[PDB]
Amino acid sequence: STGSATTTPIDSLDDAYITPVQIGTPAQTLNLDFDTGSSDLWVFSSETTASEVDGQTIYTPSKSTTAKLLSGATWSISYGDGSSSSGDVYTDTVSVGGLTVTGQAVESAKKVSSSFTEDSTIDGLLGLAFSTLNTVSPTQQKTFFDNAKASLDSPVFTADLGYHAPGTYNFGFIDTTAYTGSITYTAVSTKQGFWEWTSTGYAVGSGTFKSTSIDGIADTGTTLLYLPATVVSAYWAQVSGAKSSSSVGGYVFPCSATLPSFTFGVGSARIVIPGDYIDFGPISTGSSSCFGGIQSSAGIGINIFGDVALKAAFVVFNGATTPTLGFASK
Ligand SMILES: CN(C)c1cccc(C(=O)NN)c1
Repeated sequence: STGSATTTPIDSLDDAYITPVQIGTPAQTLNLDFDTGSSDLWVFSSETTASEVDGQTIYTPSKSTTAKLLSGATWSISYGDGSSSSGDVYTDTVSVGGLTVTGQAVESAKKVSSSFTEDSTIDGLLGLAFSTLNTVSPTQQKTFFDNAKASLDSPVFTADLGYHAPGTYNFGFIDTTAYTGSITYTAVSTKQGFWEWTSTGYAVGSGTFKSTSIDGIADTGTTLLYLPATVVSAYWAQVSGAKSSSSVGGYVFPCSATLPSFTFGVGSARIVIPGDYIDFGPISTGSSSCFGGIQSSAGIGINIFGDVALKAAFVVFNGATTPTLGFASK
């Protein structure tokens, strides 16, 4: 089997992407944030505290003839941005882009933190990291990908995120029309439960490539590119007036600037992030100070190849017995 679903930016800045997902019988379609940096499929639901729901579409398990309470199971998760959610668990039928999994754990939120409530466009998350990170207790549950894998034509999914435009998540096949040149594959460590890999270095604008190992994670659920302070300083030093602002919470730059590109290495290959991808707009409405899309990972403990980086590439998440990651230009 295979599946193919379009993923759409939630706003003009590409802060996140939503992908429609069918849950239950008859189908209830919710727009989920596909997150390669976590491993829980959770949804706003009929069980979510009413004051914490503001415009989201909810899953109502009592209206699904295939929903079954997973007795005794609870979940609770907190993300890198400080947000969180928790609740209980059903199994139900879940389909993405024509690919169907029966008996998928659908984690029903009883509580969500304010940032979830405040974002009406995201109805929940669909985790695509390794199932070892799944938070369901006392019996850990498998991701949608993990459940689907054996049925897939090839044990892979791909992320093709758009810049200010829709893109695609495919399951079970590599669309050879969706990228240019060849796909360069690189080793993955699953030790921390992430799609963790080592970039071979970077360049700023038309500058020379610096060969240096940068360990980080491919994380579709993180907006920005978070890299070591040395690398980030080298980037922003090429932008007149750019500075790190502790009050704002990162590098800012004059909105009048034209940003340089940023290149990262994948083996001997190179992925170029155009300068415009690194512009996250005014820090507050009407400001002439703009927020940068490349930020330091120093306060995080891990480097994160988030959407800013990933949307410059066609990315293969290879879930074969020894997982790997592939990157192509597009
Ligand atoms: C340390 N934490 C929780 C962490 C680290 C790195 C990534 C994430 C995540 O949720 N990504 N979508 C979370």
